[PDB]
Amino acid sequence: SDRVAQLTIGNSTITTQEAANIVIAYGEWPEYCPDTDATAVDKPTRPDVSVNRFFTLDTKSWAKDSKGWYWKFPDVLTEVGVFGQNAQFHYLYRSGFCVHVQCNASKFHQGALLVAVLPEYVLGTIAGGTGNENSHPPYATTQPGQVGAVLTHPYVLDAGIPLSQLTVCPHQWINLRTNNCATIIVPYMNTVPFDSALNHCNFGLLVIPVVPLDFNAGATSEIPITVTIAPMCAEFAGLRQAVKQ
Amino acid sequence: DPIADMISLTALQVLPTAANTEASSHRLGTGVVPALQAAETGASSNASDKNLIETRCVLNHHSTQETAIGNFFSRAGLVSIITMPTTGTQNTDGYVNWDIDLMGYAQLRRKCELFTYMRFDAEFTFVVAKPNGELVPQLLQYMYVPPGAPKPTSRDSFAWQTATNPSVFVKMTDPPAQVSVPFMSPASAYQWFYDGYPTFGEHLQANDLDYGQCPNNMMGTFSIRTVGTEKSPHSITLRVYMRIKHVRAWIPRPLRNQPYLFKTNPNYKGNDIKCTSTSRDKITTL
Amino acid sequence: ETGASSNASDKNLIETRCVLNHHSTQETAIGNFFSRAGLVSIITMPTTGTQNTDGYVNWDIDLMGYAQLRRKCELFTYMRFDAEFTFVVAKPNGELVPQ
Amino acid sequence: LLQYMYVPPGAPKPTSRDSFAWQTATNPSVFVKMTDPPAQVSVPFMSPA
Amino acid sequence: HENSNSASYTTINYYKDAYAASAGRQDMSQDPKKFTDPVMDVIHEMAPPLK
Amino acid sequence: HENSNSASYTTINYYKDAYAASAGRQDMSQDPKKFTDPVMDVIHEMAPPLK
Amino acid sequence: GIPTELKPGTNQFLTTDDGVSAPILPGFHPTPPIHIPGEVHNLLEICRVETILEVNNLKTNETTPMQRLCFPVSVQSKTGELCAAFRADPGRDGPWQSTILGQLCRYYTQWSGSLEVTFMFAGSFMATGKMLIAYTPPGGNVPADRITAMLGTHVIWDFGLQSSVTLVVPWISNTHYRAHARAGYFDYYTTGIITIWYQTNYVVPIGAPTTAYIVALAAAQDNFTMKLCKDTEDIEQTANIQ
Amino acid sequence: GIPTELKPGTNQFLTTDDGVSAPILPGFHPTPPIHIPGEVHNLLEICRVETILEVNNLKTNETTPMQRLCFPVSVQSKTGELCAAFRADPGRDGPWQSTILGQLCRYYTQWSGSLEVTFMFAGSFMATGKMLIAYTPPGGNVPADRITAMLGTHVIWDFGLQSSVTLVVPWISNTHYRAHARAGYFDYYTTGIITIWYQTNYVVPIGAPTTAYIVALAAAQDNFTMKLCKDTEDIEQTANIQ
Amino acid sequence: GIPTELKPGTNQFLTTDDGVSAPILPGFHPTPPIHIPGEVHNLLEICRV
Amino acid sequence: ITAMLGTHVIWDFGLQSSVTLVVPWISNTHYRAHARAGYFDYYTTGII
Ligand SMILES: CCO/N=C/c1ccc(OCC[C@@H](C)CCN2CCN(c3ccncc3)C2=O)cc1
Ligand SMILES: CCO/N=C/c1ccc(OCC[C@@H](C)CCN2CCN(c3ccncc3)C2=O)cc1
Ligand SMILES: [Cl-]
Ligand SMILES: [Cl-]
Ligand code: NA
Ligand code: NA
Ligand code: NA
Repeated sequence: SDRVAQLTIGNSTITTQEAANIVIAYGEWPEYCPDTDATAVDKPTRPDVSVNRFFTLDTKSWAKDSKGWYWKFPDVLTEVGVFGQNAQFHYLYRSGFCVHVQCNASKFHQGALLVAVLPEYVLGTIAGGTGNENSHPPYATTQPGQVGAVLTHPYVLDAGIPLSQLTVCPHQWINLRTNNCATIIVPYMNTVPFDSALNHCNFGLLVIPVVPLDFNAGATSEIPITVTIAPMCAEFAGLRQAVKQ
Repeated sequence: DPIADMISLTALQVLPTAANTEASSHRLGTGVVPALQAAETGASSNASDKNLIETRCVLNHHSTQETAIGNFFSRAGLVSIITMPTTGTQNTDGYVNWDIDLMGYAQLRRKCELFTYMRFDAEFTFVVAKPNGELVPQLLQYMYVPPGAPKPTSRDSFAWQTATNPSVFVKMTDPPAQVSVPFMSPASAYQWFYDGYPTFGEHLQANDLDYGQCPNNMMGTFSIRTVGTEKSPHSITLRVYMRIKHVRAWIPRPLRNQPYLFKTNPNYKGNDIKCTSTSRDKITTL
Repeated sequence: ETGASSNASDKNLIETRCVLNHHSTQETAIGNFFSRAGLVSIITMPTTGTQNTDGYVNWDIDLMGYAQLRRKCELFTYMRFDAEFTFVVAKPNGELVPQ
Repeated sequence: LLQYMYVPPGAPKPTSRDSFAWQTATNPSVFVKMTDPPAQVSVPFMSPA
Repeated sequence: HENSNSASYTTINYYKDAYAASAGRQDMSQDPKKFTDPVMDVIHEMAPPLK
Repeated sequence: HENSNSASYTTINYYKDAYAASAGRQDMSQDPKKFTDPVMDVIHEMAPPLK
Repeated sequence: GIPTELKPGTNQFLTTDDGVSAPILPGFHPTPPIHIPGEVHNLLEICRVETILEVNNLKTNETTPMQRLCFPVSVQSKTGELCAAFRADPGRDGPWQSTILGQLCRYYTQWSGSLEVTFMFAGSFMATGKMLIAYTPPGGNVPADRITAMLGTHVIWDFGLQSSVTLVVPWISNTHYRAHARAGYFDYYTTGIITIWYQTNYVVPIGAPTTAYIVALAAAQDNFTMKLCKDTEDIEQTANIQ
Repeated sequence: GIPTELKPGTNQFLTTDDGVSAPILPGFHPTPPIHIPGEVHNLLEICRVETILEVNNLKTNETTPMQRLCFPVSVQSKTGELCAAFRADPGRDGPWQSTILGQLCRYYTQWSGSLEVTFMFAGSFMATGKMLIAYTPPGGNVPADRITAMLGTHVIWDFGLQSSVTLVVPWISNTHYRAHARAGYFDYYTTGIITIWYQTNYVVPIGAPTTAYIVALAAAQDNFTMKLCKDTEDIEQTANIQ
Repeated sequence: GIPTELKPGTNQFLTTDDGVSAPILPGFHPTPPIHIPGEVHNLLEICRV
Repeated sequence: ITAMLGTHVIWDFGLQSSVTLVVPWISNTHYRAHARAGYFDYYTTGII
């Protein structure tokens, strides 16, 4: 009654028999932009079921020495399904998201993944090691797309901030002996009512193994981690020709 | 009707004092287990003193007012040092243009970066003197040059006519000048972190310096000069202090734990990654 | 040709949503546009040289000597107003003496 | 021009005339000239007892 | 009266613009729950948070 | 009271002459029509302005 | 005397400070006012008035500036040709600089609202034709062809007794306000691009000019406002004014 | 003029003084606010959130910092062994420095209230065991053995479906508030010591790792407050920031 | 500004003057008091012993 | 990543041994005749 759950939206349904509740980021549900906050005057387009449905991105392999991964929203979907198309044809965009990270093992495996949502996840470089080089992250690192990227220094989240404090953000743990997934519902967060789905990532999703994976030789060693996400209340405005970036 | 298909669990409370403690006795039973939790849910423990031990009653009158974000931020702090030397490398022309950026000093920066978005008014105080702290009878002009307005190019530039821009004329011997500044962003709040790019187009390594730059935070230029057609014989140091007031903050984040390297980004010294906490020899000894 | 500006609005040419616009119109009131002190004259009184070394100067009042403030006023044909005059005085190099 | 700063127990004490501590972003500081009248401020009861 | 142009109730002011006003006394409102217990099925304090 | 010698409602003053008063809060009155539609036969927004 | 304490700010002179100053002529009475037509109260009143847009702002026009006040249209032999293009950015260097709206909005740092551009055809009565005027929101460069521009906000104009047509440039922005757009970081505030295409063709019978002109007039709509007063770039004092 | 008399304090600039200052832009109106999730009003809201405690803060970890975020437990051959120990002092150098609570309370001179530490077991489902977590109030050094630690405030934790357990560090002090504890006179404010012992043993069947880890999360309870705002030690500006 | 005139006494510091001074810690709250025997209010109480 | 774009269910093994994939009636015609290679492929239901 708290470990079992079903998420149905659009023409997609997700099930799980070993959940650990669901988190509503900052206690707020996604919602279309009201007339008091809106500023752009054109009537928005709200595709509904064609874009607010679950999308499953590539799977990652959890190894005994994995550092962790991260994805950026809405970057991950800017080129997938009808959502991507609306994101490319419109200047303005806004929406919430239902993030469902999946990972199952056996009652003999062990390990804990911290799944968190960090809004405005700005990355930094190691500054050439010495700190005298003012280098910057490449486009491929700031917006890794659907494939996601790997963290090089998880301890400081590749941004000079302690991973030990990441729990101050909406999050769940996927502790193999307890649950096999994490679910976080994220509302739209920005200083503006709508924004470019191409030039700005509202938040990043981080999956980091704080407690390394471990198992005895002989047990299945391919332990994948899959990410399935669903836009919620997706709105679009400022229609024109398609633009990829 | 021809087509049928076409048809916050958190509230604020006023807590002026710390929670009291109710007296509790011993609990010996099954089914109920307050001590056991499931951190996986993402929730913090709800266990309280009385659930784990026998407590007495404590009428706690401890105030919670000093930790209100308002009292945490409304303390003037250094955000800029503008020097204007008479002889040397820097501007010996008697005028200086400074692009407004409050990320040049650590103390105040680390406090602001505790949050993602912040909206506020500010009180700016200008402490001016000679490099050695002495004071002389010198007349100065401070001018705010908003984005798009012509920046002065010399000590006699027409821009100093300041017919529309706001200017402050004061003597180095007067008390520090002080003025209030409103919330001026085109957006609804300033943001210390902007995970994106300012414009469209390809983002080649040649222009990667664009990453993280949000015009909504660029408030313009602060220009200063000595009032006169002739050069002044005095070196001048201007220390600018900012005091946040009428503040609102959104989305807390992990506090900076690596030294700051640059104003415009979170880059850290890769070869020397400091540990958030000091170390010891064994885990079983203090 | 009538001499009138277009009366067409957003909703006449496109499909619009509702926007409750709270944007203030107060800063464009002529009062806030003009009530900002600006330079209108520089009167020098040198000790040695060409100009008045006699210790006194007569200046005929004319505010059209400086562009910034002049261009703003010339936006209108007629103007009626009171004015606050401030006098900033110092030596040519910006120093101050007990004079 | 002088600067007086109150450094509560646990806060970093300045080690030089240019120590970062003088940024006084949180500690209370008083800036005053030797030619101004004597600076004056009120201090509350600060003991933990 | 004055212009309501403050960035954001017991403040002091002598100018026509509200943002010129002092900081005033800070209020003691709080909402820890949005950060400490942002879960759908509000977990109780007696029975185990998972069952 | 004071002398009504101001060049022209929520101002401040400490002298007997009104023009010494501050600028005060500016009013938001407007009349665009005299500049944007100074025509005799007020042209509508639906039918063509000439017929 | 009453106990007082001077605070920071003392003696300073803020040019925008709205205080009180001693009157020089006690008991003086200004000449009474008399009625005068044309009083204005808010710059927004002037911003709503259409002024000529210099769409044809070429380098080869500078010596004969009158030619910048109107652009041409003429009999085409090819279809779907581009007639003209310009940015919609009202406070940016370019065609808008010639409008009272552009000049006035340069006295403010930020602006918000819908714009409006009315095109008046000044060809002969016998000439006819249909034009496609489009407004492309931020993101896409000047549309390569008509079939691409057609995907944005647009109006298909038909010549007739009604000499003019109005293209509405609806406020479509992410931020409630925009600062003036320039190359670089501030291009984040660009409004977009306006392009004029031949929907059909400029057709004319024997005896009528095969080339005519169009005058572009621009102004702001009722939801337009500006804020953060600043000095303009459009005026300088290179030399002294004798 | 009105008789006044300037008092001591005149001309001074107190950085915490909450006065009034002249506005630079008369009539200016800020961009209206819009709803944004996650607003905070009091730092106490953040202090109540659990963050990871670096209990395993060894010198041999520094080059591989991820290992400090969790400590181990494993099959013992001896009984009543000590698993780990650390001070409870939230504002002292040590494990608490990694928590948002520790960092934030370093911006204040004094603190008061009960603390809370939740331990999450990350071993395999097949592993079981019972641990004795104890809190020793000021006075006694690290307890020599379990039979001594057992005399203080403690919880006996049993592994099962509930991965975590909570050790309450009840506020037990002589003074209403404590300043940050350090070696020397200020040790008078020390909170005490936390030690984790093996109540039984970490038992596991064939096929499961004989070593697993525990993550420690800490935060403040509802009766926690801080006072006397001060600058932190945890941030310095060694060099200039370009 | 309001017309004022500084009078003799200006800038002086009288050690017994009972005026008001700016507080250094806004919003600070002293540790609550607790009952303690032996409170005295007037030196005359001691003189009678 | 392509199949995921259609109607689908993500099944998780546990105490509940089974899961149900609904093949919702999505057709142009109210009825379908039996599908075969050729003209009648017009009535094909789809792929699982
Ligand atoms: C008459 C002259 O007096 N004017 C003084 C003055 C002082 C400050 C002025 O603007 C100050 C803007 C700051 C309150 C906020 C600056 N911000 C906003 C966020 N931001 C920033 C910096 C680096 N990265 C992200 C954001 C900033 O640096 C303008 C005029
Ligand atoms: C005790 C001494 O303080 N008195 C100061 C003072 C300052 C200004 C004074 O008169 C100022 C008149 C201005 C407000 C208007 C001058 N005008 C009116 C219009 N006008 C002008 C100039 C050039 N062409 C057309 C009109 C002007 O130059 C008189 C006294
Ligand atoms: Cl000048
Ligand atoms: Cl300094
Ligand atoms: Na005055
Ligand atoms: Na002041
Ligand atoms: Na005093």
